[PDB]
Amino acid sequence: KDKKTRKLRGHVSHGHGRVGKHRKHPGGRGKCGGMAHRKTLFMKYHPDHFGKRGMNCTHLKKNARYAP
Amino acid sequence: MKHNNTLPNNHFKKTAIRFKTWFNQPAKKEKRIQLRKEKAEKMYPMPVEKLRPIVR
Amino acid sequence: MKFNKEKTASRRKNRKAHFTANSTERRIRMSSPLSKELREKYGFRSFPIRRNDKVVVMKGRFKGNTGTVVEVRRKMYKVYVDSCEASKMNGRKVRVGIDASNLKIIELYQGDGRDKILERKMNNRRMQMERAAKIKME
Amino acid sequence: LPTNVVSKDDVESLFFSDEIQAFLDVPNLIKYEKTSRKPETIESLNPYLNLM
Amino acid sequence: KKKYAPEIHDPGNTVKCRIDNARVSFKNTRETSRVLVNRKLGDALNYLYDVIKKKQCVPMKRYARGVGRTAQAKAFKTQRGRWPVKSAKFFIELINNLKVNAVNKNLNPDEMVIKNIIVNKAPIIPGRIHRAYGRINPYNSHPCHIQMIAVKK
Amino acid sequence: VATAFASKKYVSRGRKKLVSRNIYLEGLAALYERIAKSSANEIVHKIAAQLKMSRNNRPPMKVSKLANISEKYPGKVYVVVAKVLDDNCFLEVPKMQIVALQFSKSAKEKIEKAGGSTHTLDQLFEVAPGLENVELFRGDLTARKAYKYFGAPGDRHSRTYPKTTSKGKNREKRLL
RNA sequence: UCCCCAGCGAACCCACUGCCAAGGGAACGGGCUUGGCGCAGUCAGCGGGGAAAGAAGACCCUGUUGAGCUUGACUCUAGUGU
RNA sequence: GUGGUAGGAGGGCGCGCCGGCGCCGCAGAAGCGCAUGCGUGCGCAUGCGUGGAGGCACCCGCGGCGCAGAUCUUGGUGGCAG
RNA sequence: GCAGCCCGCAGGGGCGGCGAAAGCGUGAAACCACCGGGGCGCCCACUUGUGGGCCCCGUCUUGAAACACGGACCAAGGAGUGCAUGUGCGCAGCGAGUCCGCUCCGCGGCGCAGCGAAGGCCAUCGAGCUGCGCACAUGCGACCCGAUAGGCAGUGAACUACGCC
RNA sequence: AACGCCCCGGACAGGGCGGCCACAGAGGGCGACAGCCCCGUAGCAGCGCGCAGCGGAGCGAGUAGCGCUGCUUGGUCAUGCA
RNA sequence: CACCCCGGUGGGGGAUCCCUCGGCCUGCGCGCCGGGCAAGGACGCGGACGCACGCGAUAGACGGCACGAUCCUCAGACAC
Ligand SMILES: [Mg+2]
Ligand SMILES: [Mg+2]
Ligand SMILES: [Mg+2]
Ligand SMILES: [Mg+2]
Ligand SMILES: [Mg+2]
Ligand SMILES: [Mg+2]
Ligand SMILES: [Mg+2]
Ligand SMILES: [Mg+2]
Ligand SMILES: [Mg+2]
Ligand SMILES: [Mg+2]
Ligand SMILES: [Mg+2]
Ligand SMILES: [Mg+2]
Ligand SMILES: [Mg+2]
Ligand SMILES: [Mg+2]
Ligand SMILES: [Mg+2]
Ligand SMILES: [Mg+2]
Ligand SMILES: [Mg+2]
Ligand SMILES: [Mg+2]
Ligand SMILES: [Mg+2]
Ligand SMILES: [Mg+2]
Ligand SMILES: [Mg+2]
Ligand SMILES: [Mg+2]
Ligand SMILES: [Mg+2]
Ligand SMILES: [Mg+2]
Ligand SMILES: [Mg+2]
Ligand SMILES: [Mg+2]
Ligand SMILES: [Mg+2]
Ligand SMILES: [Mg+2]
Ligand SMILES: [Mg+2]
Ligand SMILES: [Mg+2]
Ligand SMILES: [Mg+2]
Ligand SMILES: [Mg+2]
Ligand SMILES: [Mg+2]
Ligand SMILES: [Mg+2]
Ligand SMILES: [Mg+2]
Ligand SMILES: [Mg+2]
Ligand SMILES: [Mg+2]
Ligand SMILES: [Mg+2]
Repeated sequence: KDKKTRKLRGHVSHGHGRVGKHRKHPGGRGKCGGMAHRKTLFMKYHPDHFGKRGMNCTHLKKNARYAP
Repeated sequence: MKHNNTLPNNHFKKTAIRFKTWFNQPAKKEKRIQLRKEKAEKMYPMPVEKLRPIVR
Repeated sequence: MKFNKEKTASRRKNRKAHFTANSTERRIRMSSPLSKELREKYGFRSFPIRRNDKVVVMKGRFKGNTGTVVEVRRKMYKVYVDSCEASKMNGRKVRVGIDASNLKIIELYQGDGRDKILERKMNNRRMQMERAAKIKME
Repeated sequence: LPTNVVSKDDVESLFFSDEIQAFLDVPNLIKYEKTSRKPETIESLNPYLNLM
Repeated sequence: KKKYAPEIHDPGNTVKCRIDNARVSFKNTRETSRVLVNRKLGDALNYLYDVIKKKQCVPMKRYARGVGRTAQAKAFKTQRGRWPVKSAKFFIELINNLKVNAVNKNLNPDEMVIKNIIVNKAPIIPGRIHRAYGRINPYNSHPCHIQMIAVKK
Repeated sequence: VATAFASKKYVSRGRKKLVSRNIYLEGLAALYERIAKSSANEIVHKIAAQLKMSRNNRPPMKVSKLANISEKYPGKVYVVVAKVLDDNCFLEVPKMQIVALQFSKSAKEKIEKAGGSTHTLDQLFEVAPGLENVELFRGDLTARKAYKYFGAPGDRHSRTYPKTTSKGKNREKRLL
């Protein structure tokens, strides 16, 4: 099938609403605001994103630890 | 960002990122075959490879 | 097909080579076929047309006329044959420019060393036919 | 070489094989009259209103 | 040859004349055209001589906003009239050209009546005027293409 | 909207039409649609609906899963409307007659080396003439890698895995 | 000067524009509703109206947009001194 | 069974070019103008005129693929205004 | 592809001339001249001039005919794309495997099983891999156009400021 | 290498008929669309001349490293650099 | 009468379509400046020569070699 743009020719506000809009970056760029305004996105879908777990191994070697 | 997805690790923030396209890839292959043939013709009896050991 | 990668089949480069041909190449591009009576003697298919060449017109308005070549003009690629003319308003008769591909040479001029140039193409054609005869023999 | 999901050719013709044809229940082929909604025709289908 | 605007029904009995890119005011020469149609060929001369002598005027009807009134425009049931001497002079040379074309065709120029006049806009000849505050505005002439056709009665 | 039966069950239509333009698969789907329109048998109605299903809605069967089935329903014709795959955990399988869409080449060899026979879904009414001793099976629909990540991993008692591309130690784990 | 003429000859501006009264309406209509009128569409005056034209309000507020500037702001820093 | 903004979905119309496949054209192609017809509609087909060398249909594939607006851009032209 | 004849000081005009034609291809629209026809701007109805219905579109807005903003007209141009990585769905090949395209030849990746920070534990167990397509998320100029700013590197005292000769 | 006749037309490269060449039917020109009119296209061609002698365990400092500092790096009680 | 609308003819303008010795992209090849005066510039150089392009007081083809009959606006040049 074709892309969605080929059906949105003719309609103002291509698919993004008149009152809303397609603005540049509302909410911020990337995954910022994970503790402020996208906290609901991180409490729901990535609750283990923030913080530290466990003992760091500086340069884990894959071939030495290979044991399938 | 909006939905449930893996967190994005896309590293195109630097405007200095280059791209190495591979349009020379079929052409380099025919150049590479031609040089190997010309090496074999330069050393006609001698093998084109060295004798190399078997190592673990 | 053309299997030589180093020559163009490009239309743009072939058209630019035709209109910006130099004068040595423009002489070759203004070749004209010989008669069958000339081709039994010389052997080659065509030869570059020259002044004082006898010519029969093969296409166009003057088709079937015979006359001598009185003017060749390499820029605009036009051969002007005697007795292929049109008058101006003031009665002045102008020779009409015919392309060399529309002319067939009846009698080749041989004066200004042209008999050497005809024999050089004739002998190289004869020599190259001998090599291709030996190669197909072997 | 690729394996097809069917063995025979023209598998819709398998419908007329007697192995399938014996298996079938009898379909309803009764062609009904087109219904009418106008009150004179549907009184005329059951003309027993005037009997009382 | 260049075609004329109106239809010629009897080319034996009609004459035509032309001037292209005539350096006249188009709006002035449109208005004097509309008062020259359906006139006898010699009567159109005597009218245009009176325009130059300012005895009769040219009624300005379409291109007329701001034109001052005159008593001579009462003849044409208007008030706005003018005396476009240059367009009157261009038409005199054309009507004189109609008379010589009539005698070249052996028709009586006293019998010809001007049937059609088409005054077309010519391309604009550009010019500049210097203005206040360092601005440059166009100062263009608006020439005209004129066609006349006269038929005998 | 669904069809009822004498056994008070419903078999829904599924897709109105299959999206696959496999001409032979839609020949199979149109065939069983024609049988199901003139039959009260629910197995034909379930096969007709499952033939139009997507690849994700037709999860595959191993021969080890059909082997454990064959102890539960011995001597029957096992019908799967999926691809039957092989288990290299199991060197040989019981003898069983399996009617499926596709068989992998390894699965087809173990069934035949057991003495059993593989058949396609158009051969069903020759293998079982009155459609007798036919046992129709589905694979596990939720045994798919996408079902680990459905839902939200940060809900109250959710066992949803977090969406991550990493397999390292610094990947997101489930907080249970 | 204007005004009238010969010749020359722009720009601003321009959704579209018969004119009123009241009403309704985004609460001050040229268009709607209901009434009152006027219409040969020309010349000159004129500044009531077009909430006239100028100019993405300079006032005010908002912006997680600034800049100039100040200091008891925060973090630094040339300089002086040890 | 039939309203519909924001919005989502489906099926088509249209454009440049592609791989094919049916064809057409100096006895006049595209384009254009005016007509007639078809079409719910996007649009399509024909006639006549012009034009003077290419083009059409369908199936496929690629996409810088459809405009009334952006104080849009560029060009042209009006009214204003003799 | 001309200047013959008549007219004009001339530019030129008219009868002509060359050529298949065009006469520096085609020649749309805005717009204009003249001529011809007709007078709702649109929709409906019919016996065509009457009646009935219609405020200016776009837009933001709770609400626009608005005394809200943009729009004189017309042509042409003109705005969700590309890549990367995901996810979901559909399709496709094979399937405990799968992936040609780095290369002259992947035991490289993912999957066949997970848990824990780790020591350690290890199943009662599970279809995937790859491609194609769309939607969507993110990074990128990121639908198009738009700041005031900030920086880096340069150029100017012909205006003007001051000082010197 | 290999093309003639007829029709239409201002002109044949068009149409019709009949051939021909092809290791050449890529492309361009020629008064319309040319394998055979032209330019082209496919196709076809190699070799020679040189190389000699006399030490071989020589070894690396304002460095490495450490301390401090500044920069840098994925480099983490320091990766690099100063 | 003006005004408006529709058509015809003529204007007006340059859209459309067709064309394209141009661009763009990719691949390959080359990869060679300079006191032996470079890059760049200035000024000059044609019978009639402004621009462009060419050129350097040997100044709009000087020599060698190859080519072989035209160049052209006029005048002329040309198998020496
Ligand atoms: Mg919007
Ligand atoms: Mg949307
Ligand atoms: Mg809001
Ligand atoms: Mg906070
Ligand atoms: Mg006045
Ligand atoms: Mg000034
Ligand atoms: Mg005046
Ligand atoms: Mg009022
Ligand atoms: Mg009223
Ligand atoms: Mg007034
Ligand atoms: Mg006022
Ligand atoms: Mg503002
Ligand atoms: Mg805020
Ligand atoms: Mg609806
Ligand atoms: Mg909508
Ligand atoms: Mg087309
Ligand atoms: Mg079409
Ligand atoms: Mg676009
Ligand atoms: Mg537009
Ligand atoms: Mg719009
Ligand atoms: Mg104007
Ligand atoms: Mg033209
Ligand atoms: Mg709203
Ligand atoms: Mg409001
Ligand atoms: Mg509105
Ligand atoms: Mg108001
Ligand atoms: Mg405005
Ligand atoms: Mg457009
Ligand atoms: Mg995006
Ligand atoms: Mg900007
Ligand atoms: Mg800053
Ligand atoms: Mg600076
Ligand atoms: Mg040191
Ligand atoms: Mg009109
Ligand atoms: Mg242009
Ligand atoms: Mg390049
Ligand atoms: Mg020098
Ligand atoms: Mg010389």
